[PDB]
Amino acid sequence: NSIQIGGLFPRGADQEYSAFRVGMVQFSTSEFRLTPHIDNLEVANSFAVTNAFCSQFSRGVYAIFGFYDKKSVNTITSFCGTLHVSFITPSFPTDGTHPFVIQMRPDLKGALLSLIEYYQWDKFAYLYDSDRGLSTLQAVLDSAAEKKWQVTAINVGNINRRVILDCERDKVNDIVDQVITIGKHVKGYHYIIANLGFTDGDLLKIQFGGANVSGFQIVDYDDSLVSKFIERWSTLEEKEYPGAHTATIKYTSALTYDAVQVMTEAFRNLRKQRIEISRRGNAGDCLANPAVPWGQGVEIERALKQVQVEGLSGNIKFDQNGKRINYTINIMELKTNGPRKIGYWSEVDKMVVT
Amino acid sequence: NSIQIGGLFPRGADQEYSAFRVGMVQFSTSEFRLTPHIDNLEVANSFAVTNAFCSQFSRGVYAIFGFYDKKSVNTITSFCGTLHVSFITPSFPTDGTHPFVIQMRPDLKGALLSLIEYYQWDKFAYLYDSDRGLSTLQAVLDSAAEKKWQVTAINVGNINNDKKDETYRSLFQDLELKKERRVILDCERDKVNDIVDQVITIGKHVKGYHYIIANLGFTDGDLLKIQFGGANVSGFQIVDYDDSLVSKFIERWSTLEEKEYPGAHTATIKYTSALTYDAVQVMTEAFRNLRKQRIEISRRGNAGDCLANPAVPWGQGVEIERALKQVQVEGLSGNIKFDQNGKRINYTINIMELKTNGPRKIGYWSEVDKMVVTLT
Ligand SMILES: *[C@@H]1O[C@H](CO)[C@@H](O[C@@H]2O[C@H](CO)[C@@H](O[C@@H]3O[C@H](CO)[C@@H](O)[C@H](O)[C@@H]3O)[C@H](O)[C@H]2NC(C)=O)[C@H](O)[C@H]1NC(C)=O
Ligand SMILES: *[C@@H]1O[C@H](CO)[C@@H](O)[C@H](O)[C@H]1NC(C)=O
Repeated sequence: NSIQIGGLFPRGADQEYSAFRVGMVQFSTSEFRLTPHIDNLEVANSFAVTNAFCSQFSRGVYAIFGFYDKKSVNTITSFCGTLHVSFITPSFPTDGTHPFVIQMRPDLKGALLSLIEYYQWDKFAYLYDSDRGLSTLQAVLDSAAEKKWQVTAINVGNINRRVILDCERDKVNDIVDQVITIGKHVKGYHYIIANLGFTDGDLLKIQFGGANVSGFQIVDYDDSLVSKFIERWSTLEEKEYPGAHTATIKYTSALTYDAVQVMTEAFRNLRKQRIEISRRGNAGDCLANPAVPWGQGVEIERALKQVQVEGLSGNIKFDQNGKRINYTINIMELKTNGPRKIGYWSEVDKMVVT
Repeated sequence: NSIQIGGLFPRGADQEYSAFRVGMVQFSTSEFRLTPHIDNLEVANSFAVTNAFCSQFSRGVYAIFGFYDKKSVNTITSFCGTLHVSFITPSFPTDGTHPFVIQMRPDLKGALLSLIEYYQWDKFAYLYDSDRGLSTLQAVLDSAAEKKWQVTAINVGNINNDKKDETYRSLFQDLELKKERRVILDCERDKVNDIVDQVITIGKHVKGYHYIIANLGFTDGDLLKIQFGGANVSGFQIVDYDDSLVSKFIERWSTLEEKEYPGAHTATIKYTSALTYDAVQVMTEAFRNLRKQRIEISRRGNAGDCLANPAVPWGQGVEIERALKQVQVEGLSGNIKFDQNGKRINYTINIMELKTNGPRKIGYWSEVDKMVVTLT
């Protein structure tokens, strides 16, 4: 039979939607068909997000794949928790209690703290914006006081030589451009770029003026799964799949493809347990208070969190709060030849060289 | 005539509701009154906040008075901006700009930064609560490089959490190992003594500490030097009990029966309750001149109308928004005036210290000048 799911995409997230579509084809099975209902909206607009969520809810969707941002994350978490509708997302993870949110993106805070320690930094700047949450800010401040670090933590998000940049890609360019412009000790700087897409396109087109640059990567192109994927992705018709026909894939797009794998696996597992996922009967007003307890929702959430598969972002496994666990983050440096992996980080071993 | 308004109150805002009711009596006249419809909600729950806001929208109110927190502020700003219904609030003011929001609460960050400079601090602990918000901490961290401040930031919002032992370890390392004696407390006003009590059991030579209470209600709770272990204590106050307007209010408020008016029968009023009373004055002054629309029937609201009904035409809603922002009155929180984004301007924050005889005003911070001025 067909299983209804929702898709909540930001306007302009073209590559991610192409990755979603490619995943829908790749992970298709004879057992059931995933029938997606797509909405494109401004995810920063909580009213619009509410409208889209309610639309999906009323179509009886069994799960929603989508994105949020700092302004709408609370709408998503509260509506998911209230209605027992699972939201699977490549957006920034959160540390709070968020039943019914499955976060495809691994937490970077631990790898970042381990890297600062690996380079033996004790004095540095953390230049950040709030677009990916403030948990990383809090974690840096916590560790600073513990290890006697002197940290200069500046919010660059509202603006009209060891440096961590945890900000929008546009701002990285502006900041580095400024350092090279000043012309003082340009090569003596060391930037750590606090995101999971070191080699994703744009970042390494920046002229760093010979400074040291380090970062992180969750998609390992040496992986058999990934190289095989890229072999096909790199030859797709860009007209048909905007953002495709590239040698690399943004990590958010890779997580979107992986999310389709996770959803498919969850529904396969529910089918194996004879848990009904065919079609919801009558869904009342979305904004009914109190909300009606939808029973299947709890099992669907459990099944999504129970999934274990290997994808483009490596080993995928979740804890009871929908957070990635048992993952690995590759630590990268920009060498004179190009970006190179210098080691990796996992929960159990922290940072391991080579 | 009468104008219908919404009132959205969090659980535990008992005194604020009493102040709202007292305001409705004070500012009503035989010629004009507000007719409120009160909903009581979990402000931390965005789904519940959405339901409440939308039900008021459905009923057809001129404005909604209410509260939000860190988790629900985006619901309020997005809904009032989309539906074009004005929301007037004593909650923490938002860092950015958002139409259809009237912020009764003056910004605190400016006065706090100025007070740190005034005392010539160069090193201090900043005890914050992440569930409360980090905007003020961020302002302090942003200024720390330029001002040469060594800040040790500790989330005491985790003092009872799973991060509890981590929180105590942090307090211990700063107070015992690093001998920190300057402490900023950025927290709920009624949590000050609980946090201080913990600090006192952890630190040493506590009589020598200097706390700044980063909150607009310095005297909202008991201030007993003995409770502070003999330390210096500084803070901020927007309700000035020397003001005739305020002392007259308190003369009346102090005899209201406490069962009937929870939180009243006191010699002080919480700054949030004062702002709630002032909000009734602002709405009254804004609305008394607006068009007397044809007397219609008021009916229970349906939250689903947020999706079923169109937004209030912008040209209609903006007239109410502008009327609110144009109000200039004196209230319990002093001079009330708004900029084009609904932020308080031209306000004054009193700077207080706990002295021998009790809390005393030692100076003030005006929004126009943005420095601490010392009083004789
Ligand atoms: C949880 O995480 C770890 C990755 O840290 C996964 O364990 C690893 O699994 C891979 C297979 O995907 C192992 O690599 C293989 O090793 C053998 C011999 O050691 C080699 O000849 C093969 O060609 C291949 O490279 C890796 O050794 C292993 N690592 C550890 C530390 O055990 C595990 O599968 C993940 N489990 C789940 C449920 O996600
Ligand atoms: C009131 O605010 C306006 C700015 O909008 C300014 O010109 C004036 O100085 C302020 N008045 C007082 C008394 O501070």
